[PDB]
Parts: sequence; C-alpha cells; structure tokens
Amino acid sequence: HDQEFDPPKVYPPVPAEKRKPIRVLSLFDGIATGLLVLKDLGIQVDRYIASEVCEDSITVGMVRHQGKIMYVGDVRSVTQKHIQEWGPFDLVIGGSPCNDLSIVNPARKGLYEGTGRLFFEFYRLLHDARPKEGDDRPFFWLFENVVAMGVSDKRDISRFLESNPVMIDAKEVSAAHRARYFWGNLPGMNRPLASTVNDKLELQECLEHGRIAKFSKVRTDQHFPVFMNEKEDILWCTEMERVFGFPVHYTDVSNMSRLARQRLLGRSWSVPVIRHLFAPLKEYFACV
DNA sequence: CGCGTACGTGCGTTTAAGCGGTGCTAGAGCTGTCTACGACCAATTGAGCGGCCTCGGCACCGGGATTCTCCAGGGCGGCCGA
Ligand SMILES: Nc1ncnc2c1ncn2[C@@H]1O[C@H](CSCC[C@H](N)C(=O)O)[C@@H](O)[C@H]1O
Repeated sequence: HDQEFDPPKVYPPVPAEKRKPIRVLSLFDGIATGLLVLKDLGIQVDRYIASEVCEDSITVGMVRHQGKIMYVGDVRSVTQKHIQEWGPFDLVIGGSPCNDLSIVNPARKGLYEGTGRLFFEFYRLLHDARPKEGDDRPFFWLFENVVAMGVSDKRDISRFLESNPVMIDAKEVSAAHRARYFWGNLPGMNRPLASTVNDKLELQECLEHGRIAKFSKVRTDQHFPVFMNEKEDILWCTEMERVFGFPVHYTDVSNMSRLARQRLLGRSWSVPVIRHLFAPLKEYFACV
C-alpha cells in the first residue's frame, strides 16, 4: 500500500565522548513496559515521565521501578509549558487505547471519540517535545496500535505522524498471536525479527510445572488452551507475563483481582517486540 | 414439554396347581364318673372413701443470655449491549 511517500529521517551516530543518558516521555504507559525494556537493555535513564491515569498501572510502576517514574495524571492536563519546563526529551513513546479504534467492535465509535482522540493528544505532545529547526539532537518517537483498524483510520494516522507503519507480529519472537502497527523513526524500523535465544518462542517454555500446552501459541471452541492434570484450565497470569515477555511475577503489585491483571496485561506492550525496537538506541545513547 | 425407562402386551416355554384316586391315623367330638371348685349365707372387721388442711410443686411476671432468622454490604466474576 503506497498512498503516501516520505523518506525516514536518519540521524547521524554520536560518538562515545558526547554520549548522554536518555530522557523519556511515555504518554500512555500503563504497565511500564518501556522503562522495563530500557533497564533490561542496560541504558542509563536520566528522566522518565509517565502520564498515566489508572491507579493500578501507577502501582505497577511504583513497585517495579522504585520512584524513578515521574507521574503525571491525565494527558489532557499536560500543556506546552509542562513539556518545555521538564527538559528536552530524547524518546517519546505511547500506544493509544483501542476501545474505538479496533474494528472488532460492531458498534465502534471511531477515531474521533474520547478513547481514540487521545491519539491527537499524543500528536500535540509530539508537537511540543519535537525540537525546532537547526537542532541536530537525535529525537526519536514511537506510536503503537492494533492491526484491526480501518483503511481510512490507518491512512489518517500515517499521514498525521508522517511515517510508515511497520507491522510486527508477536509470534515471530514470542508465544503470542498479535500483530501491531508501529509508527516511528527508529533506525532499522523494518529490519527482520532477530529472535533471541533467551526469549521464549514456544508456549510450553512459558508454562509452569504440571501443565501441557494444547496449542503452539496463544491468541490475544468452549475449551481452554492448557491441560492441567488431564483437565482444561485457564491460562495463568504469570504464564501470561511469560508469554508477553515480562519478568516472572511482574504484575502482582497490589490487591487486584484476576480480571484486573487481565485488563492490565492485555493492553500492555510485548517486551521482546519492544526490545527489538529499542535495540539500536544502545549505540546512540548511554550504556550501563 | 421433553427424556427415558420401565411396565404391559404377546408368544413360547415349563412349572406346578388342580382333580382324582386310596390309606391311614391323629385328633375332633360325644358319653359316663365324680370331685373339687365356686355360688350362696352370716359375722366381722379393717381397708377404702368422704371431709379437711397445709404447703410445696406448679403457674406466672420480669431480666438477661442466647439462639436462630434474615437482610445489608463487600467482594466477586460475568455478562454483555449500548
Ligand atoms: N486519557 C488518558 N491519559 C493517559 N492514560 C490513559 C488515559 N486514558 C486511559 N489511559 C490509560 O492509559 C493506557 C492506554 S491503553 C494501551 C497501553 C499501552 N499499549 C502499554 O504499553 O501498556 C490504559 O491502561 C488506560 O488505563
């Protein structure tokens, strides 16, 4: 599909003597997957600012990052003054809530409802955190969304962000079936999925003991995908974290139920997919 | 109103009820003898019943513990549908 045409801006590599840690703005953070991947790659983080509403996700971040995260409330409360007073950013990330962007809803409300239009909030903060002309600072940005969108919606998003959406499927690097569009200007945006041997490709490596995988991988019949003691059992939450690439026992931070952990892990990013995406940032920024 | 199961019908098979015989004998049934067991009569007396009394066991008011009843809330999926 060639509807628009624009070259991706490739920044020159900075040497090690002018190497600086990253300043990261994370708009729709949720479960703090971005800072988790950044800490796993061994990258020094000078400032991480997450604008999260949901208190369970804020609790996930406060437990798993120990007060490193600077919290904002709603993204509508962020102005241009808040962007220009919190220093210039080096990495902007986010994925808008796809309640009305997904075409799996028969009665979907579209891009221009209060769940979808938050994307434009992103664009506004994309417009504020972007450096002006004449500044050769390497500025990188990343937007995530689902594959189940309309043609006009994806076309308008691609025109607004001015980048080619690469499609990445979790089955090439992890044990999940979800294809996601990624807008951004990272180097090697469409390079193939370098599967890490430490990543759990099959489903059975993500299971616990005493459980047999019925399928080869899981999706995002009135049965259950795991047999347990010759009985079909629901897929566990820690096993869901191992499928989604998270560390073991990650989203157990408060007194939330099983349904809350499902709602948090469903909306979260895939750790291996991000690790692939954030990989070339290591040569552009600080290392630890 | 739907599921099923288990009962009724029919046919073949066969077990034994019924009828017809006789032989025998334990026992129902009738007869004579008498004896011992109960009705009938009087005296007597002591046990049982009318009357009384007093008192303690039962009925009853009140209070607290308790003991079951029931509904409100908190968490919990869960179920969608707008
Ligand atoms: N107006 C808003 N501003 C900021 N966050 C919001 C928001 N509305 C909802 N959110 C929260 O932000 C998250 C966006 S949903 C997708 C999250 C993202 N893909 C991830 O990496 O986890 C949701 O968890 C939702 O609870």
